[PDB]
Amino acid sequence: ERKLTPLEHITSLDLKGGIGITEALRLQMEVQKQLHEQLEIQRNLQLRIEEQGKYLQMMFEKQN
Amino acid sequence: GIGITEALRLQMEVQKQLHEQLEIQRNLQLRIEEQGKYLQMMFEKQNS
Amino acid sequence: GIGITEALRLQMEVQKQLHEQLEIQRNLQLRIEEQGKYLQMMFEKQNS
Amino acid sequence: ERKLTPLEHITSLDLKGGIGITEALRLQMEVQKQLHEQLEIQRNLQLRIEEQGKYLQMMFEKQN
Ligand SMILES: [Mg+2]
Ligand SMILES: [Mg+2]
Repeated sequence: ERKLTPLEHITSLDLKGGIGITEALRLQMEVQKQLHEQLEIQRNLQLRIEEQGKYLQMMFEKQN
Repeated sequence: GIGITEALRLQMEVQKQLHEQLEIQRNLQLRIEEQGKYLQMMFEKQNS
Repeated sequence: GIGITEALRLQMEVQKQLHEQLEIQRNLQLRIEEQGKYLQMMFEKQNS
Repeated sequence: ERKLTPLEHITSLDLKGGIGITEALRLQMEVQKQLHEQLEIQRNLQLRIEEQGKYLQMMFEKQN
């Protein structure tokens, strides 16, 4: 729901003034920061999932 | 190993981090769309 | 460098791969929930 | 919309038969395969985003 700011929203009026390219580059930094963040959550997820795996496997073998 | 309690905490944390990626991915997708129409407006300028 | 055409293709590919993560993340989240209630049923057995 | 199969859906009747743990471990393999897939798309996304970045920056400097 975090909607675009005017600095992020590329309008036709922005193009008639020649700032569409700079607004597109602004989006580039933000997008690429949000890939890094969502990548960092990936590594965290993969680490939290991996320890549930150890816990569940350690109990499966308690039955055995 | 880890307790049953710690196992539920990891469980609660995993669910919220999934919800967090969903929200980040919705934001990131909204911004990819803007670059989409910019490229299109510059492409559609290129044809005409 | 890359053409304007290749730039639009990367654009179209990025949007679909985002849509694909959304669908994978919805599947993965549904399965995390099942482990959630299993742990809870085993936890709620542990109290009683 | 890819809903759980009965092999994936852990019921109370599964617990009364002692197969909840194995179904939970089945979920573990699938979840962890889907983290790897969503991680692989991350790397692909980060690489496709990075080349739009080069293209947009190379045009910003053409104006200059
Ligand atoms: Mg604007
Ligand atoms: Mg079942």
